[PDB]
Amino acid sequence: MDYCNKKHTAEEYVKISDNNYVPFPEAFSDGGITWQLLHSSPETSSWTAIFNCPAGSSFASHIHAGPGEYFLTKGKMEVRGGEQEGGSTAYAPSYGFESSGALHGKTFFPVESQFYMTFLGPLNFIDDNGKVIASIGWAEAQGAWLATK
Amino acid sequence: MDYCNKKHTAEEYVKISDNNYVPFPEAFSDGGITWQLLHSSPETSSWTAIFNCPAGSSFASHIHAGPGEYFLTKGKMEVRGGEQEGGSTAYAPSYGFESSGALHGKTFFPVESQFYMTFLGPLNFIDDNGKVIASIGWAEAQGAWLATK
Amino acid sequence: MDYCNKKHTAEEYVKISDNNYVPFPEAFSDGGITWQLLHSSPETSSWTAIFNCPAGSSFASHIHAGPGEYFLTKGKMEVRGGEQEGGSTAYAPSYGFESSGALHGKTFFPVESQFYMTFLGPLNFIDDNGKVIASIGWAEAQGAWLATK
Amino acid sequence: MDYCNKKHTAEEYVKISDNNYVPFPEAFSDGGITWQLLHSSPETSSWTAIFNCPAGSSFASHIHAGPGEYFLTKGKMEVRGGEQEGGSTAYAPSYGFESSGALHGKTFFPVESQFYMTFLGPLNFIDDNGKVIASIGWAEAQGAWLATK
Ligand SMILES: [Zn+2]
Ligand SMILES: [Zn+2]
Ligand SMILES: [Zn+2]
Ligand SMILES: [Zn+2]
Repeated sequence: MDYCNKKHTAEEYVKISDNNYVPFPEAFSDGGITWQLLHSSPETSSWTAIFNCPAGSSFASHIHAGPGEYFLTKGKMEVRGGEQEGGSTAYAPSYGFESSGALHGKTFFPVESQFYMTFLGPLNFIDDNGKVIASIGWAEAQGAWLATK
Repeated sequence: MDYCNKKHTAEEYVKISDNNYVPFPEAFSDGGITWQLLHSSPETSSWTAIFNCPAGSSFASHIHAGPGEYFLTKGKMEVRGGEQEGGSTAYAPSYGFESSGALHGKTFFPVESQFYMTFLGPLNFIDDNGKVIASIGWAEAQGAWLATK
Repeated sequence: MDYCNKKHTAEEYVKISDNNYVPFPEAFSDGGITWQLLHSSPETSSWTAIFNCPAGSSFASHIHAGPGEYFLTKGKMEVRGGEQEGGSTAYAPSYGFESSGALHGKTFFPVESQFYMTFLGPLNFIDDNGKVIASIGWAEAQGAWLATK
Repeated sequence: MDYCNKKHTAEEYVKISDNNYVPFPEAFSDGGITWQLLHSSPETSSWTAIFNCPAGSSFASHIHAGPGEYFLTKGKMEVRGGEQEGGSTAYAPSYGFESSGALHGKTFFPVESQFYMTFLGPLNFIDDNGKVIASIGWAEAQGAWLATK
């Protein structure tokens, strides 16, 4: 009924160890992709993670509901079809801004790579007809991360 | 490629006139709900709108992907089942913060009401088996607004 | 050093009573402006409030660090100098989007007014030479609110 | 005035080359810190950059108006005084969430390092008494970047 007093949000520190990477859900990827969830902002709805991708691996088709920013630290990544199809081809080290609405039918890694990314909102994985089969946000990502970890 | 130079985003002013309220899609509501899209932030993925709701009207079942804030200027609104079912019943004038993940089965207006609201991210409308039949973000809302208007 | 588990953020409901409006700080306004702080998002850094402005009142000079959106429910408001000086003159009911960087030397109310507003980030109040004398965000706003009521 | 139509925000790709690192302003750091601005969101108020910091270098005293997230790819970094003073001592590779209100009196790099970071809102640099002497956001950061091209 009344204004809710708030306290300063706690700062966080997460050491990234090779030992903590786990298999990324097979339902949403191809190839032995592994990852780590690094942070969730339940109030903002943003989340951050890091990924290791083998040569020839990819992610299932999805649309970004909000802006996402990536930092490719190792390898090469083809987004939105790669440069050969009007999209972008990233070489490490590099950065990218993938806006709200960005369609990623098959983000592909031709070489063993690694990339860090922050997402605002969910990733809507779609079927061959463009219908949403699953809306994956911080909560769904955290559920999967802890279910495997 | 290279860093993209940016300029100051333009400020906006929108007069709210009775003449511009249009019928809200029948697929996602019941009763003669009318509305007006006021602003869309394509970079942030946030959007803002105002609604006029007849007595007995409601919205179809949906989940808030991100935080949303409402200012009920007139009437009464039963959110998350209303006070009688553990949720809240807003009485004008009042404010509300509905967080990311909030499930709104049938937001109901017992009396003729009006409310202003800002949304971060999309509203995922679901069927009786939990499946997301439509992810409505700034882009989808603008499309429905301009198509009807 | 490890990932921090998060839980769904709590929803909020705030009844706005005429009895809870208190005097806005005299150092940052002129005339007899009264207000109420409605919500703070310590994680996002956004905050929301509502103001009652007497005829002839105004706010001290400031720059918006981030985007702010207002809903003028009563009266008239001159922002950025008003229409007569390249800015905007708002008439109730109306909406407005004031972007990051917006300079508000003396937001003025020629007539008794009222407006609701959401802010992302702080408002940097500046002196006549443009030097920042106070950066007011959700924390500073909550501090002033709890100290007066 | 009426609703302003919007279109999908353009995706971006930026190659991080050593050709682009330039000296960071000496008025806000000590040591030979170099950097690259990667992205500015004028609508959202967020911005992103990457820094190369020599052993013994540091940043001038500041407070984060909003949340910031970093990825330390090389070296070591002491934040909020280091674990020695109730803060954190980050070792590459590691991640950190520095919330709104975070006080960074003298972020220090004992060894040659590198870190990528996203900021929401400005960094308020303060004098010895705690007075804001400079509010640096995307616009101020872009100005410094373009100037020292
Ligand atoms: Zn994607
Ligand atoms: Zn809802
Ligand atoms: Zn202002
Ligand atoms: Zn800092």
